[PDB]
Amino acid sequence: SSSRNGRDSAAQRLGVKRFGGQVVKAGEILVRQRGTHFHPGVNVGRGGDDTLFALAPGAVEFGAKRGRKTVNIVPVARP
Amino acid sequence: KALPRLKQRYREEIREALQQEFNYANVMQIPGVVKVVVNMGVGDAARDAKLINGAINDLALITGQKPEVRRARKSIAQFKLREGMPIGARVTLRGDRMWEFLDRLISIALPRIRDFRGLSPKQFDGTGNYTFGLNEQSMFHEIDVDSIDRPRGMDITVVTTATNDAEGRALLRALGFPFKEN
Amino acid sequence: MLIPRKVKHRKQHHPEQRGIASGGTSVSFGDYGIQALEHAYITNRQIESARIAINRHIKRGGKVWINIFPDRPLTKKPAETRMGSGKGSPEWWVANVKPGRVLFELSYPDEKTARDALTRAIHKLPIKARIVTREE
Amino acid sequence: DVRPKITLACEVCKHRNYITKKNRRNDPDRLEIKKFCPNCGTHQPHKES
Amino acid sequence: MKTGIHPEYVDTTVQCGCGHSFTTRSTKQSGTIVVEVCSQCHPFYTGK
RNA sequence: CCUCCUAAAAUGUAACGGAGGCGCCCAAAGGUUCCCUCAACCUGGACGGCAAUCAGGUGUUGAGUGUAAGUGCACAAGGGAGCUUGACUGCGAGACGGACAUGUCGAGCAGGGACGAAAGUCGGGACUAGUGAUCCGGCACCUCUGAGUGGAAGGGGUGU
RNA sequence: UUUCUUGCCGGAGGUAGAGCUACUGGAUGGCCGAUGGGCCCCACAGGGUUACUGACGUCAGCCAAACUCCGAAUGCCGGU
Ligand SMILES: [Mg+2]
Ligand SMILES: [Mg+2]
Ligand SMILES: [Mg+2]
Ligand SMILES: [Zn+2]
Ligand SMILES: [Zn+2]
Repeated sequence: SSSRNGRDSAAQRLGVKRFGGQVVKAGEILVRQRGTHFHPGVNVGRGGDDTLFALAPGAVEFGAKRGRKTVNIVPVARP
Repeated sequence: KALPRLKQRYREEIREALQQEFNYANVMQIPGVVKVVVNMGVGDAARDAKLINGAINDLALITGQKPEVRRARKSIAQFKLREGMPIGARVTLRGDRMWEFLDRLISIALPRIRDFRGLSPKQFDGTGNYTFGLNEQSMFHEIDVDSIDRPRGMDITVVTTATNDAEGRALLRALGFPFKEN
Repeated sequence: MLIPRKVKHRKQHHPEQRGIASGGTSVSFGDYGIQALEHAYITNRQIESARIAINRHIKRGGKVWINIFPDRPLTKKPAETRMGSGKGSPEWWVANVKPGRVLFELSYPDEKTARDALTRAIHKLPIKARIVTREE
Repeated sequence: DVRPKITLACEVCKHRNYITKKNRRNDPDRLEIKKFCPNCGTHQPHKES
Repeated sequence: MKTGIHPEYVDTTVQCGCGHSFTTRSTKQSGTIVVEVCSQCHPFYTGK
């Protein structure tokens, strides 16, 4: 009359943080993820634990390249 | 200025013989010999590894090149085999070395087979490749008769540019192999 | 008495009884069939009983198909037990049946006994059902 | 313990600069490794203490 | 051909019991191998 | 503490709901440069057989990734070889996540190095578990203090 | 007025639904027939046989919270 189940880990709050069109500073975390479900594009780096972060100011833009989902930063212009 | 006898016997007339026999579209079509591969599948080295030393020494003395040790790519207890132990030695013969080696085979070792009744023509691949195994290593004059601790045979594979069985068999017959007829 | 050889998960959520059937809505192997007009879990004992009834009324000839396989398990807790302390143990096998689903299939020479056997089977099922035929 | 904590000291100034772990059964000997030693200001050989 | 890891190779000469001689290469350091039965001396190659 | 489902296509979400794993390991299974592509099947081969080693062909991912599950990886993060210790010191714009205390990523600068022709990469491991606040005490080092003064005892700082 | 509501624009999903020779499993009826059982020859080599068990493949009809070649409506983030 007991279950061998009942234990679980904490939620890691992964997911996309800055969606397409948002303006980000350099170094902002754009998406937290386990694998490379999204691959880095232009001006976007890849962390040790596979989070993509902006390398330069601009506007986030998603896209594809040879069947790969990518995240890019578009260089917004001067005011 | 140096040219092995089998290479010469190929180049002078096997070209024209095969060309007139098969009416090829052009010269590059004509089948030729690429490489010959000699290996000892020891296998029984799993119990004791020192068999590999005799195997590699015999291959070295019969081919003029030292072999490389082939390790196990899978683990199998039914044979009592684990990942990566010395299981076989291979020798790859190309060029004039292959040419004079298989001349030596076709002229010296094979006649020294005990009760040589021939080599089966049906031993081909279906893609122009000939392979035949051997049960003993004493045929080559380059092994002393008192050097044998135990018998250790070989597999000899001949790789040719022949498209399939017909031209493969034709080239090997023209080369002088002792085939049967049935 | 139909039971799957194995299942990946022995304990499962209940099958949902929503909507109407989208596959297996037409008679395909035999001449006449039984079509469901309700939603209901149908156990393997009910299928066994209906199959036996059709066979008995049909006697020698004819062939019977069962397009419904009970692969969904249901669990029940031991009796006289309070709530909690884990999930029950699997002791029914059912197949989810939506209206429009064709359950059984018959191929027999004569229409009268074909329909009579099909009705005999229908009276053993927990659903409202009707007999359908290949022609539109 | 099998994998204990070892401390590596610079061979020149004998300062305990780094602490790490190694398998003692696999590596019964002291660990020779070149590491940056701050006060020496350059990469000097280090030995397990 | 690597430097010195291979067994040495010497041009050799083979003469048979039929009196026919060759020119070839082998590991035989003596530079010549004497054989009893050769290609033209075997019954199979002679057709017997 | 970690992984999946429940969880209702952002995040989060309960129950004595459904399944598993962890309290390690590796001195290379880390860094770098360069090269390679599996599993499976067909055919032919001395022992050798379904399956050891060899050869040819078909084979785009079904093999494998130290270890659970998921997300990834064939452009390889999978296989191999050479050199090597960045499994660094002083830092760190900007962020994620959050009751708080914890936790996580990070471009870039300097020193002093590894590899590489160079560009460049390197602050452990494809990623997420492999752990324990504070107090109290031990050891090493420091251009701190030293109960009248010179020392010393004790106390501080840094690493552990 | 930065909050909120409506219109438009930019986004990333994987639920509902559906689909499966698109994966992992489950699973119905045929066709073909490996393998094995036993029978049949009897040698034990050398060959034809069988209520069968029936692989692999193939034709049709299906199922799944921990299946996905697909995939909404809403909701969420940002701009206007
Ligand atoms: Mg060929
Ligand atoms: Mg009824
Ligand atoms: Mg447990
Ligand atoms: Zn020092
Ligand atoms: Zn002779």
